[PDB]
Amino acid sequence: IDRLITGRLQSLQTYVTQQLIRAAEIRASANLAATKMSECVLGQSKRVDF
Amino acid sequence: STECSNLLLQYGSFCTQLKRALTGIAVEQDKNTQEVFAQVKQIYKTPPIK
Repeated sequence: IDRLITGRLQSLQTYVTQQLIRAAEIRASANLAATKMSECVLGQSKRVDF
Repeated sequence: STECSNLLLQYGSFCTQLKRALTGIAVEQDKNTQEVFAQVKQIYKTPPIK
């Protein structure tokens, strides 16, 4: 039971670590989308390729 | 070693997701280089007059 507990605990910790890294990436993309909503939609942008 | 492979089979799918993570990083590096440098559609050239 201790061997099974250690294995399943390691699997759950690995899943939480990948979820945290993907959450950081999704938060960066959401910050970019919020900036594009503020500048593209609510105004007119002079930035090239933005 | 065959015996080590046989007992490594009992640990599940850790190396599949390690390989998936490293493959994602490898694709991401080429994506980074392509988004930085390949921004122009055509290959312009300088005239021979300088």
